[PDB]
Amino acid sequence: FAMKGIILAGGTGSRLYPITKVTNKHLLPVGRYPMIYHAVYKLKQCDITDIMIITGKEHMGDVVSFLGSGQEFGVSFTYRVQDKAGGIAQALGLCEDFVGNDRMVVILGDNIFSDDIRPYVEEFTNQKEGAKVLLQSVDDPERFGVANIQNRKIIEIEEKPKEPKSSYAVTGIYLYDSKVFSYIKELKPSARGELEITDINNWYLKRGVLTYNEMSGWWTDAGTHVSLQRANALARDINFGKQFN
Amino acid sequence: FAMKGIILAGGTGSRLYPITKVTNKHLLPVGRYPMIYHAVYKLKQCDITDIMIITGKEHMGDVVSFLGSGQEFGVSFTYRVQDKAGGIAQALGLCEDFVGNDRMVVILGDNIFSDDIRPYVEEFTNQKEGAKVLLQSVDDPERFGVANIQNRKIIEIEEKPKEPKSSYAVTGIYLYDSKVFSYIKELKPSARGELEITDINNWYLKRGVLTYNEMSGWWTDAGTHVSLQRANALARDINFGKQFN
Amino acid sequence: FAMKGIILAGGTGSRLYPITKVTNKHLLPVGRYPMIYHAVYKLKQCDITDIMIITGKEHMGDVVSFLGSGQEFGVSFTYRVQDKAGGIAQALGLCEDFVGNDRMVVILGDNIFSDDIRPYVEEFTNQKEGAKVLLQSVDDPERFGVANIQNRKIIEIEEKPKEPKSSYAVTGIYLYDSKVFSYIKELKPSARGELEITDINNWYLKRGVLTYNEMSGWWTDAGTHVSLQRANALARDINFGKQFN
Amino acid sequence: FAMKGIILAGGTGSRLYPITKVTNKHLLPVGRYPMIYHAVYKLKQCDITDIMIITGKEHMGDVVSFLGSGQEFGVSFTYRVQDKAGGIAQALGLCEDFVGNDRMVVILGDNIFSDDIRPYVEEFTNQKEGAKVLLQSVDDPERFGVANIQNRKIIEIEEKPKEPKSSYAVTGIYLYDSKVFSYIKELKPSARGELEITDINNWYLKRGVLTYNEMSGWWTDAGTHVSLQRANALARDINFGKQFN
Ligand SMILES: Cc1cn([C@H]2C[C@H](O)[C@@H](COP(=O)(O)OP(=O)(O)O[C@H]3O[C@H](CO)[C@@H](O)[C@H](O)[C@H]3O)O2)c(=O)[nH]c1=O
Ligand SMILES: Cc1cn([C@H]2C[C@H](O)[C@@H](COP(=O)(O)OP(=O)(O)O[C@H]3O[C@H](CO)[C@@H](O)[C@H](O)[C@H]3O)O2)c(=O)[nH]c1=O
Ligand SMILES: Cc1cn([C@H]2C[C@H](O)[C@@H](COP(=O)(O)OP(=O)(O)O[C@H]3O[C@H](CO)[C@@H](O)[C@H](O)[C@H]3O)O2)c(=O)[nH]c1=O
Ligand SMILES: Cc1cn([C@H]2C[C@H](O)[C@@H](COP(=O)(O)OP(=O)(O)O[C@H]3O[C@H](CO)[C@@H](O)[C@H](O)[C@H]3O)O2)c(=O)[nH]c1=O
Repeated sequence: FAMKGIILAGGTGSRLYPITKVTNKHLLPVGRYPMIYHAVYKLKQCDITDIMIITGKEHMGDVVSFLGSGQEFGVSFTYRVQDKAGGIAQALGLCEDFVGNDRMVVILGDNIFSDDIRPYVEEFTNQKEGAKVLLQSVDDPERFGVANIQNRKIIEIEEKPKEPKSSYAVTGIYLYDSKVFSYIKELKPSARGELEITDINNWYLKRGVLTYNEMSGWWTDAGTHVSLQRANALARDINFGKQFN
Repeated sequence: FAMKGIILAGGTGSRLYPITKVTNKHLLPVGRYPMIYHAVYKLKQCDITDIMIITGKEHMGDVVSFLGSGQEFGVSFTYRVQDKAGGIAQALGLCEDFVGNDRMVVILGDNIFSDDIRPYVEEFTNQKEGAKVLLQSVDDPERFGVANIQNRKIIEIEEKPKEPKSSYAVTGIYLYDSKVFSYIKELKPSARGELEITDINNWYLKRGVLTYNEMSGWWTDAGTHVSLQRANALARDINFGKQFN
Repeated sequence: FAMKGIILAGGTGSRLYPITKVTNKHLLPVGRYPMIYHAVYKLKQCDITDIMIITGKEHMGDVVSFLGSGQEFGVSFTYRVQDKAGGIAQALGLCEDFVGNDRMVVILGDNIFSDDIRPYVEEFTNQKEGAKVLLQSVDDPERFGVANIQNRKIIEIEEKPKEPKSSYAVTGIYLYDSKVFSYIKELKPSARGELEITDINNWYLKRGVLTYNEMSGWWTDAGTHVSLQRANALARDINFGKQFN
Repeated sequence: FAMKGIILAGGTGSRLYPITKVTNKHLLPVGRYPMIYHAVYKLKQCDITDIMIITGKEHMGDVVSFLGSGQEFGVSFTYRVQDKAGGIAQALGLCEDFVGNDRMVVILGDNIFSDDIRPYVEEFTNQKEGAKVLLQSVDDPERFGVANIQNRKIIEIEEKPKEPKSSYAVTGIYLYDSKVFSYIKELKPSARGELEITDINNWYLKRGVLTYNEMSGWWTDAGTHVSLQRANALARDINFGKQFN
């Protein structure tokens, strides 16, 4: 033994092309708000008001037009550009100076879910050091990072396994201490040309300082047509009040 | 006794705010395409390739970034700016010179439907003069222009009646001859400050040269959250081929 | 024996890179106005209010943000996209339907000059048919289309000659009848991959219906750093009044 | 007794309207580069590579399109939005967390000058604490912050005096320690509704830790038509090499 927020809103959006030809996936509707508003509200609800937003050079104009300084939402934004869609871990690496010695909650912009994050953030704040991942039991684990759980302990995490050990998806909501940046520096682009967040989670795991919690409500990614539509249906009654209009 | 296309894609998008804070309603997803692609494909399918697009000054950049010259879609686009959301009839008025002496099919950008328009365009091409409107029986006629039909004849059309005479909504797909422009010049902003398309339809009706057809498949507007979501669900399997990606 | 205006504002702007990385050359300052305002004012001063603007897909947003419907300037704009910088003649070809059977004044967006165009437009309006070009004696004719004048008659025009026959540059202000479009259809990309405006001027010349006038005041292109700076210096006291701000 | 860079590129640009209707003053040409490139190169030349850029919400898209992550220029950018043109001091206040305990060089985006800043940064790095301002003798001191110098000591600085005590303009290049932020918190909007940088400079002065240097080459603001044109002429031969294109 001071909590920062990070929303990763980069990527090409190729899977959703052409609805992402001009826009940027995280500015597409999810319910009555642009997708990215959900991540902002999740952090705000936990009193995490210092938030860094990462996106592509081309997309930054539109993202900033929506989010501004953050004053209208009761938060405070800082922006950085990710040159190429080189990976989640690469995007997170740009936030090193912003986080400093504090802890952070990282939310992948296309992850939409019902749980409040506060209970998890509070537990993590009571955790001496390390990281925490949030799990969701899913029907199609092959699409995600998958946690191999034995006797209530994570043995290993595997990214998009052809033969999943379980149905526990490691969601895109990560809680980290500042040590993550020193490890991000020991680079390895995977078979698909990316710095993998699963490698980071396994590093903390091997160090014996990774904890996890199973989420209670619904969760979905919004990066495919079917899952984007699902997120929209699930999000119908979500209301953020007059600050978010 | 030469058919032009017109897509009206203006308006404020206030009903959908904030998902329309930056974008423009007609560039929001409807299925796997931006809403406006549907109108373009409807016209293209009828071999109507000379198309004028009307939108706001602020929105034109994004609309043009999606649509371009029209070459990628096998069509040809021309653009004009509507300064203020002064009405459908006002927007149509900007297309006078573009249409010249030809006939036209006007599609409100937020009208999504399954019918091919060709059968209606072919009938209209065989109509000596006048106009044609396409009707849909709906559950909530109070939201639309409503046709009072007696003995298979339209007696009058009424815009958003408090007490609808019928459930026949006059959809936002209009077929007109070039005489519409001379009448648009005899202006009257309604109680809400707009030049009403219903007034134009009634002018043709009183002249005895308005025809109608009842549509066969589904139809929906996409200007409210619930109706936008409905259009998305209805549009899931719509495929425009590789030209539209 | 009805005069339309055309401003060609396309091209890559590569010569001015990087000041044209984001913007678009014709929106760069020339005096106290964006470059394109000069062309608009020239046409407006001649009571030519129906004006078509041609530019690239990417640049259209910014061009339209400046120009709008044209109402603020007392004119009326219509826009079309030129997919690639395939040439002046190609850009002009997109204006066929807009012009119809009328005559037109074409102004290359980067041509800045002091003369009023009215005297030339009035003469042309009294010309049975054909075209008219406006000439400027220059120090560096090798950069431009060059008119070979003998006994007060144009013998031929040559595009960027290595050995100029004269110092008479054929400026980027062209007056044409509607026959230009039928000829633009008989395509020939030059040695540099473009449809050449000089070929069009020579076609009218061989038909014996091309006239010319020598301009009286200053003129400059604004497509190079040095010439853009020159145009700025020359333009210091140009005032368009409160409509142009 | 670690040097950060700050470029303030906000403001309305009203003085330059309409050439700033769409763009943003700091993206207008100054020589063969956008105005803001000059400030970036000044900092880079001094090995100041961690740079924060402040601008308006609307302008951020274009600024980021030019600057990106900073990788192409050998620097590293972080961006924040200034909601309203509430003043230089207000804009600087947004950089508190970014600077932390380090020192900083602040450059007003519209200040163009020939001197290298290194000699001044090196002296400041050898200064126990405080601030440093750079002075230019000018013909029209009434337009600027003016230093009252007696016996080689600054007695006081006065913002845009009606009756200047001297012709020493306090330029828009400021060198500060991290204490500036604690003072920015003791707010006072001046007679024109702004937090004044001159008040900050006087605070350091009264504390006896403000130093100054007279600049050796040319300097100009670029916020008026005449001064923007002057900056352009002065900047003609400035070359930043292939990284800046
Ligand atoms: C590749 C990349 C992504 N991101 C952002 C954009 C998206 O909102 C978000 C998701 O990136 P994707 O490439 O779709 O990641 P995806 O394949 O869905 O898998 C990730 O997200 C899954 C949960 O959705 C996890 O289970 C996986 O362990 C994790 O690797 O992260 C960036 O900000 N920059 C990037 O370069
Ligand atoms: C007001 C206005 C609208 N339009 C475009 C934008 C929208 O895609 C489309 C619909 O405009 P709205 O104002 O929503 O019209 P709405 O109230 O839905 O009613 C219209 O559309 C209905 C069908 O959707 C018809 O039944 C009504 O007779 C007709 O008046 O027209 C413009 O291009 N410019 C405009 O100023
Ligand atoms: C190539 C091209 C150009 N244009 C527009 C953009 C510029 O404002 C303008 C000039 O194009 P440039 O390619 O620079 O043309 P340039 O080499 O200067 O020469 C032209 O302009 C000269 C006068 O400036 C004439 O003397 C030449 O006969 C004529 O060919 O036309 C387009 O709208 N589309 C295009 O594809
Ligand atoms: C008002 C304001 C300005 N700035 C940026 C935009 C401009 O590039 C730059 C200059 O702001 P201006 O309002 O023009 O400041 P100006 O009246 O020129 O005077 C300042 O700059 C002068 C030097 O140019 C100094 O001598 C004065 O002491 C100083 O107050 O600072 C912002 O980033 N945010 C702002 O709210």
